[PDB]
Amino acid sequence: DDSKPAFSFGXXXXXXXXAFSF
Amino acid sequence: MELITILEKTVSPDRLELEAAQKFLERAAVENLPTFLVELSRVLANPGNSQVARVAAGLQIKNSLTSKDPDIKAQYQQRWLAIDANARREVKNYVLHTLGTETYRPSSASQCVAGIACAEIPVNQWPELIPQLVANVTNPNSTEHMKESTLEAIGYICQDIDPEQLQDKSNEILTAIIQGMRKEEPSNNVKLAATNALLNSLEFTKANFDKESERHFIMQVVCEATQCPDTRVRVAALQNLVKIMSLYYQYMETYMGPALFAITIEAMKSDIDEVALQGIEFWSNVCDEEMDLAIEASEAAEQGRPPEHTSKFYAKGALQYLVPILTQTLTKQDENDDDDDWNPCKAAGVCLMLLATCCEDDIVPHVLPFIKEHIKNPDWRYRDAAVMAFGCILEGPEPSQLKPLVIQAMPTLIELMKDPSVVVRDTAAWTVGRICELLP
Repeated sequence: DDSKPAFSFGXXXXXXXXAFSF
Repeated sequence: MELITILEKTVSPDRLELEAAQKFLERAAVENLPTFLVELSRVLANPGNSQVARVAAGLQIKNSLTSKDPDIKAQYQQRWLAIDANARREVKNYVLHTLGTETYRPSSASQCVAGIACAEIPVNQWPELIPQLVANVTNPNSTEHMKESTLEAIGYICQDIDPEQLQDKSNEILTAIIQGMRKEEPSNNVKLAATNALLNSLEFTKANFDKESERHFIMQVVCEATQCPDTRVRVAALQNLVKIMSLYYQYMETYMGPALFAITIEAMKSDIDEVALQGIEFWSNVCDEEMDLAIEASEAAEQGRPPEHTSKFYAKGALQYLVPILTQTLTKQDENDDDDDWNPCKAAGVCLMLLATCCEDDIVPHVLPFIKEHIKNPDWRYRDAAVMAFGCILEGPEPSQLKPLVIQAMPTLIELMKDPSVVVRDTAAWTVGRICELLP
């Protein structure tokens, strides 16, 4: 197994759109 | 008598059995509480014990650390805080060990953890608890049962403890919670527990939603969870989408069109009530929001200044899609009564009414066609629908716009009052009872 990292909520970085995804 | 044995007699079918076990365990708590809490907590911890006993034990701990009655709850929490610290450290451990060592699904440990964290986190007497649990979820070598047991405990704490008491530890909890929801997470049992804890964590996560970066990530994980084939998840996933719509309307313009709209609309159409009910709930919240917004707007107009926040009139916009779906749901009415009973129908009614008071104007024209077409329908269901649909829009639209339609429909309406169907008869009574009370 080379299992997934982990997104950390804390220290991050806040004529058409590049909207949203799934 | 081993404790195991008495714990077991609390489920016995014999009424005497039940009695004994109950008084014996009641005196124990009031006469040997520290010891009692330790033994019990030891039972709960041993995988060698029966689901029955392990569970009974857990309950006895919960029932000694909390109540539904606020006055007793504090009393108990005080009674605990005043017990020997070691005894409470001993108990705090067996409990916390149990996580991940339970066969049965509803974790009997989770309740215990919350029931103590609720009395100790506020007086900083158990600072290891949060970082610990957070780890059980984030350690990759963690078993599924570990991650589930823990995510459930996080959820209960998030639910029974004041959100202010966790605002300083949001980030950690949010990470652990979102970890259990990632697409990559295998077990849906975990994905469920994680999504259920996220629902109670929205209150103290404001910081995170305000940061475009992070929020953008949360909506992804939530949205993808509404796809999970395990309905149980799909529901809780939408539950968050609803609660969010309420707390963060302003940030929604990014997700609304490219995803949320499609999700919630399909949602209102699934044959699965549990699901449909959530889709409906969603928009009913958009309305409450956009109405409060229109009011805030009407108030800033009388101050010569732009309003703080602004509506995007989503409801008014989805009106063409919502109405036909709602009116049709007024067809799926449960014959033998679900009187007050909340089903997709009763809800689709309340919703239509909310729409009417939220778009006093644009509503009437989308509903009317349905009313006219099915008011004289053979099927009592579609008929009742038309009758209900009409009575729904009677509040909100300008009186002047309604009066003509009322009068030109009063004939067939009053007649429906004595319609063969017993359901159309009550509905027709209500609609007429409204055409009065609302406009003489």
